[PDB]
Amino acid sequence: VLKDAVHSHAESQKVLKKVSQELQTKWTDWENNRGPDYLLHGYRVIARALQQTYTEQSMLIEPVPQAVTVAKDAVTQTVRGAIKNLENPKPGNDPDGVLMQVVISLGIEGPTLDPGESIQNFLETRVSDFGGDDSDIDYTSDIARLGSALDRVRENHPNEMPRIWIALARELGAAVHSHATSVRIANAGKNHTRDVVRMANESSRLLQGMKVLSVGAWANTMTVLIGDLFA
Repeated sequence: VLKDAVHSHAESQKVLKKVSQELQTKWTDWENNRGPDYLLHGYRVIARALQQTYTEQSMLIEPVPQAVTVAKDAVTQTVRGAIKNLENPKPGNDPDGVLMQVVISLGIEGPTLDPGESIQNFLETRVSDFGGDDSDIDYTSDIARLGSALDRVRENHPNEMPRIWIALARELGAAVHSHATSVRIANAGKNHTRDVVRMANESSRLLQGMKVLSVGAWANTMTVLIGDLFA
């Protein structure tokens, strides 16, 4: 390589760990001290990232196999399950957000995953990440249906994946907005929209920089933020 780029890669590795640590210290201070505003800034960042995959994947769109229609049906079914688990649980269960946390991770991170990792492996990894291995609900059939439908499309015709990301991102973005207003109204008298907007802009510029530097590092930091949302 150029000597020059090899030196810049090391400098980038150092900047990357500094930004990750600064993000997590900012978020721990904000969650600790700024209460509900922290959660609302979280939803704002998540909504922005979903809008990002919505627009970028919309740019990529240039007969369409049945596997695509099956994948679209699997994402609506699974997102429905995620929201039901979170906001209208069965009699005898408590609200559970991990399925929502994993499908949001998929909407945000899925388009930039390495081809070598299957969607099914991604989903299982993030169920583990969000503490879902010790839970009350079985996510097995939900994540199975999503993972198999999406991996069928990703193996047979990856160039068709945008149609799925688009539909996933759009629906999730709407669900986030609806849910954010519920949290916001629940905290009437304590909301500071100026601080939410500022916090969301700081977080987003640091996360976007991190994403250009290392998509896996960005995805792990995003996992931390998403873990604080959806109860």
